[PDB]
Amino acid sequence: NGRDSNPKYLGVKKFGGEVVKAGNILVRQRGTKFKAGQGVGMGRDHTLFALSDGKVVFINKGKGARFISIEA
Amino acid sequence: PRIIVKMESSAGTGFYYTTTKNRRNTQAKLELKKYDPVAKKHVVFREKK
RNA sequence: GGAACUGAAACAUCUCAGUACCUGAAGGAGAAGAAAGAGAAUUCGAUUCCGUUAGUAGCGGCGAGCGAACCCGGAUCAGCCC
RNA sequence: GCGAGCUUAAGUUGAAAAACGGAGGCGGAGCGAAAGCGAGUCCGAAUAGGGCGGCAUUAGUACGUCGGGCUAGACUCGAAACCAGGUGAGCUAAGCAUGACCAGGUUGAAACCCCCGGGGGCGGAGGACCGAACCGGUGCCUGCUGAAACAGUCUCGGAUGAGUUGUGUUUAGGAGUGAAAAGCUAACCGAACCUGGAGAUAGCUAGUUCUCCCCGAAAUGUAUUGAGGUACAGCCUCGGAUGUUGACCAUGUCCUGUAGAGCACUCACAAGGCUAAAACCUUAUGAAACUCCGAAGGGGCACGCGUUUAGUCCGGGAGUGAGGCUGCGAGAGCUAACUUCCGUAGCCGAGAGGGAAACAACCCAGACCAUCAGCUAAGGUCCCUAAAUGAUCGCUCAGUGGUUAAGGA
RNA sequence: ACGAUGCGCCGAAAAUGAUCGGGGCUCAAGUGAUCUACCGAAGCUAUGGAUUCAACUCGGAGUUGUCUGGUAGGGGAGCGUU
RNA sequence: AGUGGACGUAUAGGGUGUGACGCCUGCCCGGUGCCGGAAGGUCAAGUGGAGCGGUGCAAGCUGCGAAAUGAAGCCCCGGUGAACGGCGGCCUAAGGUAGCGAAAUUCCUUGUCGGGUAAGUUCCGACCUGCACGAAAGGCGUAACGAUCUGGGCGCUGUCUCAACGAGGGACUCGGUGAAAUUGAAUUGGCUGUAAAGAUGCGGCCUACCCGUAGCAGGACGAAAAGACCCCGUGGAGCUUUACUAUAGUCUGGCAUUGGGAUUCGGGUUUCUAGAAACUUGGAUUUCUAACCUGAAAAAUCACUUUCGGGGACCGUGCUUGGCGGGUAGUUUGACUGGGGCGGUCGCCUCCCAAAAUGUAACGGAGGCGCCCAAAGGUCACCUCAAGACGGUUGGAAAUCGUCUGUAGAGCGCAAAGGUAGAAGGUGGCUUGACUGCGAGACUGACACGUCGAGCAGGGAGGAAACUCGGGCUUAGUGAACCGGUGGUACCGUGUGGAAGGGCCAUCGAUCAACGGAUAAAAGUUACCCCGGGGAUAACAGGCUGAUCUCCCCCGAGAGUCCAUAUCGGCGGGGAGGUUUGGCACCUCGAUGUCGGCUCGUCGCAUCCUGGGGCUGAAGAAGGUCCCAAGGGUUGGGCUGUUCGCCCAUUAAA
RNA sequence: CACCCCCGUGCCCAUAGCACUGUGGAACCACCCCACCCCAUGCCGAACUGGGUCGUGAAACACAGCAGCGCCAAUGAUACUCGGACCGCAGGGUCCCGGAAAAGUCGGUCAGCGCGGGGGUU
Ligand SMILES: [Mg+2]
Ligand SMILES: [Mg+2]
Ligand SMILES: [Mg+2]
Ligand SMILES: [Mg+2]
Ligand SMILES: [Mg+2]
Ligand SMILES: [Mg+2]
Ligand SMILES: [Mg+2]
Ligand SMILES: [Mg+2]
Ligand SMILES: [Mg+2]
Ligand SMILES: [Mg+2]
Ligand SMILES: [Mg+2]
Ligand SMILES: [Mg+2]
Ligand SMILES: [Mg+2]
Ligand SMILES: [Mg+2]
Ligand SMILES: [Mg+2]
Ligand SMILES: [Mg+2]
Ligand SMILES: [Mg+2]
Ligand SMILES: [Mg+2]
Ligand SMILES: [Mg+2]
Ligand SMILES: [Mg+2]
Ligand SMILES: [Mg+2]
Ligand SMILES: [Mg+2]
Ligand SMILES: [Mg+2]
Ligand SMILES: [Mg+2]
Ligand SMILES: [Mg+2]
Ligand SMILES: [Mg+2]
Ligand SMILES: [Mg+2]
Ligand SMILES: [Mg+2]
Ligand SMILES: [Mg+2]
Ligand SMILES: [Mg+2]
Ligand SMILES: [Mg+2]
Ligand SMILES: [Mg+2]
Ligand SMILES: [Mg+2]
Ligand SMILES: [Mg+2]
Ligand SMILES: [Mg+2]
Ligand SMILES: [Mg+2]
Ligand SMILES: [Mg+2]
Ligand SMILES: [Mg+2]
Ligand SMILES: [Mg+2]
Ligand SMILES: [Mg+2]
Ligand SMILES: [Mg+2]
Ligand SMILES: [Mg+2]
Ligand SMILES: [Mg+2]
Ligand SMILES: [Mg+2]
Ligand SMILES: [Mg+2]
Ligand SMILES: [Mg+2]
Ligand SMILES: [Mg+2]
Ligand SMILES: [Mg+2]
Ligand SMILES: [Mg+2]
Ligand SMILES: [Mg+2]
Ligand SMILES: [Mg+2]
Ligand SMILES: [Mg+2]
Ligand SMILES: [Mg+2]
Ligand SMILES: [Mg+2]
Ligand SMILES: [Mg+2]
Ligand SMILES: [Mg+2]
Ligand SMILES: [Mg+2]
Ligand SMILES: [Mg+2]
Ligand SMILES: [Mg+2]
Ligand SMILES: [Mg+2]
Ligand SMILES: [Mg+2]
Ligand SMILES: [Mg+2]
Ligand SMILES: [Mg+2]
Ligand SMILES: [Mg+2]
Ligand SMILES: [Mg+2]
Ligand SMILES: [Mg+2]
Ligand SMILES: [Mg+2]
Ligand SMILES: [Mg+2]
Ligand SMILES: [Mg+2]
Ligand SMILES: [Mg+2]
Ligand SMILES: [Mg+2]
Ligand SMILES: [Mg+2]
Ligand SMILES: [Mg+2]
Ligand SMILES: [Mg+2]
Ligand SMILES: [Mg+2]
Ligand SMILES: [Mg+2]
Ligand SMILES: [Mg+2]
Ligand SMILES: [Mg+2]
Ligand SMILES: [Mg+2]
Ligand SMILES: [Mg+2]
Ligand SMILES: [Mg+2]
Ligand SMILES: [Mg+2]
Ligand SMILES: [Mg+2]
Ligand SMILES: [Mg+2]
Ligand SMILES: [Mg+2]
Ligand SMILES: [Mg+2]
Ligand SMILES: [Mg+2]
Ligand SMILES: [Mg+2]
Ligand SMILES: [Mg+2]
Ligand SMILES: [Mg+2]
Ligand SMILES: [Mg+2]
Ligand SMILES: [Mg+2]
Ligand SMILES: [Mg+2]
Ligand SMILES: [Mg+2]
Ligand SMILES: [Mg+2]
Ligand SMILES: [Mg+2]
Ligand SMILES: [Mg+2]
Ligand SMILES: [Mg+2]
Ligand SMILES: [Mg+2]
Ligand SMILES: [Mg+2]
Ligand SMILES: [Mg+2]
Ligand SMILES: [Mg+2]
Ligand SMILES: [Mg+2]
Ligand SMILES: [Mg+2]
Repeated sequence: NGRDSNPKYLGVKKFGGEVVKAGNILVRQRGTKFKAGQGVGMGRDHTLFALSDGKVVFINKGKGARFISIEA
Repeated sequence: PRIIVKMESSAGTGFYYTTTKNRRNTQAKLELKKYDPVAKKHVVFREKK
């Protein structure tokens, strides 16, 4: 063994209560650990970036049912 | 040898070449797609070479 | 005739360098010199030396690095003979 | 100094003095790969960008000093080597020419001649024997700042041969010579000596001196024919600008899958009932790569509803890139190590002062200077040794105190 | 009689000479609990004194505050020799 | 040029290896070498120049440029061993002929038996199981020889038990002369502790009047040479080869020196009733003597002449071609690494570690990638998976159909984590957005790279539309830079116009996998070693630890007929000591001398003897075993360097 | 939001779901109804789908009861932990302050809020 692979510094890049420019990246994820609410659009590797400038808010009933909206 | 190859694709009238891998696998001869280079509209591309 | 350390953080091309060194000819100097040239204005008008153009052009495992010439400004300016 | 401009170089003329000398250099426009356009420009088929001017038009240039950089010995000393042209065979390694030397004793080959290959004579051969010179060094000892930079006593090898030795002479540097050790080549030969290239290179070592003030680190990350070295960050400092942006703490909010805890999936696993035993139920458990769950804390934002003083960028100079311990949390180890590797806090490095007998790390506490002044921290108060042989309820009669455990009493 | 426990006994052998730092300590100088009183540092306080910075005043000075452990290093003021 | 070989000439000269003499010297031509062959494969310059292009109005000039023909040499085919060699592992060209064998070769090893000694790791003779013998890198013998090595025996000895007495030269005392290595400074003790872990110098405690002198050799990690061992340096040098690169030398084709001619000519021209005389441009054998080389004669090397003699247009030399070329030369030969080597590893992806942010090491624990898919894409539309039970045709535990349960227990191309049931899974229709030009904004990184990305243009594709497309559910499927190939484009293109060449856009060439990648191009060895450094780092020794080692204790199964504990103590547990093999890397690489012996010793006690005890399966005696006890004592020899161990022969005991 | 009830479509996002079950009927919805063709089944008008009344609330669906199941879930007490301060040689553990689960019990629920329309008491 003695093998390993680079860190992928994934996360909630922008936490609810953070104003965001358009195109800011807010969550990094392997998949849909977050499912993108209103105003946000999710990319190829399933990072989801805000489309509209404003505050970031978490809709989060959880269990795969967590969504990131942006409010203007 | 190799299996898959990087084939080229010249336009009708021949200005361009898009180049992408096919594969001698299922594609035993066929190579006919399309794209837009010098002319406005996308034109037929014979990816034989 | 012609180095090698050395640099290239190794090392062959490269550089170190036509350096060091050996050998020949000669003088108070020597060399060179009176355009089958530079050069791109149909200009220049022997040779040598300084400033500059200029680290420009360019050469280079296009790497380490190596590097002009013309224009122009001065020092000195004689062209003579087969 | 002059300033939207600033200034010479070579030289020329003077020199107890400096002036002339505009060739030339820098600023003035940028974009582009370039043609080339031009406050615009490249990409492109037009519109999205990059660099750039407007705007803050940030003023440049010739000198002087100084901080750095470059190139050249480039802070000083220090290689083993490499190359060039020489000097050396008067030592030694061989050759050649020519001369010389080897006491003495022992043995008795052929050949030659007689009696029958054998006996006798005779003869005087030998890389023969012994042993002096001489040549050589076999073993111990002595000598070991020697009598001597290789010897001495004693012992030993040869000693007519492949011998010793004089003179003269030839052969040398990757070259000679070598009955072959890489031996000898002028007392250090796996490539002599001298002069030179030449201050070779040296990522390696050591060394780098007058004083005071102020600030003050790093031993981390990534990259590397890289690991004891460098590049760029990280951290230090000096100046300019900015102007609380810092920092702790509080509120609000969001994100997390550890401790714990649980079996709901995966692996495991404990007693039974049930049954063609997988499955199933009651009961019972462990889990870094298991999670129905899940804190404490922790990170980002916003505020400051509150105390504080740092921060940010831009320009000059750095060094550091070997860490050490302790406590907590893990891995590796044997739940070893003054072990090794990470996270984290503090000390040490760079830290003096009191305590811990002594003692970088522990506990107390950050030394501007002076005092034969006062309160305290940790730690202490019998004598050493500063300070209650303090007070009150006990506990242990073991010197336990002043070195462990399973286990026994 | 099994039990909880507080302090102790045994368990308990290493190499030059012993020891809690020593003396000595139960007629506490051991101990657990409380409470004082003092010793005790270059920490803090007092008086004097000077630098770093910063405000505040007059054409470095002086006041008030504050700061001053220090390796590589960066900066600054100065002393000595030809 | 000249010399040596050699004023020698195959009974001689050169090289290589065996190494008198004796009997001898087996097998294997596969590779390598070499010697022959030389049907065919390939192979340079040169001869040829068909064609492809520029540039000019053109004549012409000019850049490339094939086919065929071109030597040696290599591939191919024989052979060669007193050529390099090979003659073994529960197919290779073969597999060991004689002879020898525990060897100078034997690891296990002190092999087994015998010999010799009281005792024999040695030695000798047999045996053979030859780790890992062997036939001219010679095998088996050999008389004689050896300052050769090994074992034995005689002889005599101070080698020794075990030393004594004597001599002389020192050594010591006095007078004369009088150095040296060394040297931080010294007002320089013992223990025990402590500190970088071996203290005169720090702590406590003990001891010690000042100073000499003759002695000894424990300490001052004493002295001496900035460790010759080990590691490091993108140090060095010597040596090696099928590392790389060249190259003296050497072989080979063509051109010149270099020429007449006959002879066969694939061919040239004007020549003539498909044709041949003048004639060749050459090639080829063959031959010739003026070039040249060489030799003999009064004139030694050289020149002349030579009635002369031989070779001969070759040989030698100049240029150029291609091959051979460790003989020479200049160099390359990676790093991490609980010391170097060996093994392993070097880039990208997944998980745990990673301590609920991101991040985080290890030669820590697990596994994947160097691709795929013309549809496994885009879009539009449509289906729902495991598994179980009941029932069923050839099948039955599990083919296939049928019902019931069925937030998933399936699937997702490969590894896993996330994710997923309104789909990313499955199945069709259409087509290529697997587009060109851009990139607001962020994530991430020291850089450099990397990730995601709304929306705009031109134009597509699917859908009735909203809309979705600039690749795949996601995360691996990858290499800057240089130097070049291919297609466009029309920017530079040196006087001008062109072209040669260059630039740009596209694309291709990389286990450069040591994966940020030193060159286009590179292996060993050093014990003949050299330098510079390191206690940054091994071998010793001390230290820390104590796995392993040594010891004790608890339990108690059984053994002990009986009876656990007179003794012994399974399977398990607890400690101690620091003597073993270690680990670790702390002081020491400007030096800490290392194993065994000898000489001196002193200490512990886990006690071999001796002394005092308890219990005993203790009648007695001799014992066993435990307790207290460190005063003293603890033998001599054979074997081996040994420690050890074995043995001889004794002991209170060894 | 006059009172109920139906069809649909949201918010919510198992305290709403399962099962047992009863009411429902041409009003709404639902099966049945036929198929050459629109349109379709990798076979079947089962599914889409096109043409409709009877019939029937069977099934599905809506709505009520329902605490067997699931779903939620205290308090209390711990586990653990931020800071402080300690002991054990060690594995380990204690104390002060404050934050504080998970599991279980107690107990809670077969929901809760809109919007448009259709038909009822005519
Ligand atoms: Mg491993
Ligand atoms: Mg170099
Ligand atoms: Mg070199
Ligand atoms: Mg010169
Ligand atoms: Mg000269
Ligand atoms: Mg002269
Ligand atoms: Mg701008
Ligand atoms: Mg200046
Ligand atoms: Mg400076
Ligand atoms: Mg600089
Ligand atoms: Mg030097
Ligand atoms: Mg003799
Ligand atoms: Mg004899
Ligand atoms: Mg000799
Ligand atoms: Mg003799
Ligand atoms: Mg030399
Ligand atoms: Mg040589
Ligand atoms: Mg010598
Ligand atoms: Mg030099
Ligand atoms: Mg480093
Ligand atoms: Mg830097
Ligand atoms: Mg800020
Ligand atoms: Mg703030
Ligand atoms: Mg746990
Ligand atoms: Mg954390
Ligand atoms: Mg505000
Ligand atoms: Mg700076
Ligand atoms: Mg480091
Ligand atoms: Mg560390
Ligand atoms: Mg372990
Ligand atoms: Mg350590
Ligand atoms: Mg270490
Ligand atoms: Mg330091
Ligand atoms: Mg400090
Ligand atoms: Mg201190
Ligand atoms: Mg202490
Ligand atoms: Mg003290
Ligand atoms: Mg110290
Ligand atoms: Mg200190
Ligand atoms: Mg310490
Ligand atoms: Mg304390
Ligand atoms: Mg006081
Ligand atoms: Mg106190
Ligand atoms: Mg007192
Ligand atoms: Mg106990
Ligand atoms: Mg009292
Ligand atoms: Mg007081
Ligand atoms: Mg005080
Ligand atoms: Mg003070
Ligand atoms: Mg004052
Ligand atoms: Mg300070
Ligand atoms: Mg201070
Ligand atoms: Mg200071
Ligand atoms: Mg031999
Ligand atoms: Mg034997
Ligand atoms: Mg032997
Ligand atoms: Mg032999
Ligand atoms: Mg025997
Ligand atoms: Mg034998
Ligand atoms: Mg042989
Ligand atoms: Mg022999
Ligand atoms: Mg003899
Ligand atoms: Mg001899
Ligand atoms: Mg003998
Ligand atoms: Mg005597
Ligand atoms: Mg005497
Ligand atoms: Mg005297
Ligand atoms: Mg005298
Ligand atoms: Mg100690
Ligand atoms: Mg210590
Ligand atoms: Mg002392
Ligand atoms: Mg002292
Ligand atoms: Mg002595
Ligand atoms: Mg050294
Ligand atoms: Mg050395
Ligand atoms: Mg080398
Ligand atoms: Mg040659
Ligand atoms: Mg050639
Ligand atoms: Mg070589
Ligand atoms: Mg290495
Ligand atoms: Mg993390
Ligand atoms: Mg680290
Ligand atoms: Mg899909
Ligand atoms: Mg888009
Ligand atoms: Mg579009
Ligand atoms: Mg359409
Ligand atoms: Mg092209
Ligand atoms: Mg390269
Ligand atoms: Mg790398
Ligand atoms: Mg030598
Ligand atoms: Mg050192
Ligand atoms: Mg060390
Ligand atoms: Mg050691
Ligand atoms: Mg050892
Ligand atoms: Mg020393
Ligand atoms: Mg010494
Ligand atoms: Mg005892
Ligand atoms: Mg006794
Ligand atoms: Mg008895
Ligand atoms: Mg004894
Ligand atoms: Mg509670
Ligand atoms: Mg608190
Ligand atoms: Mg805490
Ligand atoms: Mg609490």
